[PDB]
Amino acid sequence: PPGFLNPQLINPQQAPLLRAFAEHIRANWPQPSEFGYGSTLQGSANLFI
Amino acid sequence: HDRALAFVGVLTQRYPLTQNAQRYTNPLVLGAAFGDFLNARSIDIFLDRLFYGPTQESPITSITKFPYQWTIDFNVTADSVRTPAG
Repeated sequence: PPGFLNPQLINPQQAPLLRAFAEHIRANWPQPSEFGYGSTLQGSANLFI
Repeated sequence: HDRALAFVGVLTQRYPLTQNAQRYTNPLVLGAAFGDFLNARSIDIFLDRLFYGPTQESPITSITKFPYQWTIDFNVTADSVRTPAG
């Protein structure tokens, strides 16, 4: 939904809970990260990453 | 005379005059809101949308931003508004 893509499309006075929920999701959903593994003395076997 | 004064009080309890005198009222919303008021029916839903910027949209298109049945006598779709004639 475009409103989910951009929460500003939801009027606060008309749909307060939904607007807050979207902003909550967009603000608190965790950020992915990465880390190494294995040993450089061996092949990697990774395809994309 | 009683209802007129009471309706003024509601309109001024929200939207203090000194911050809103320049704004333009939507005639459609105003008519519906006033009509419900003296029909002894709550009008809170309308007060949120009493104004509109005439340089940016029409009194119709300003309403079609909220395409759903506002109340039993005021139904607005994505392109149209239905209401009994006064």
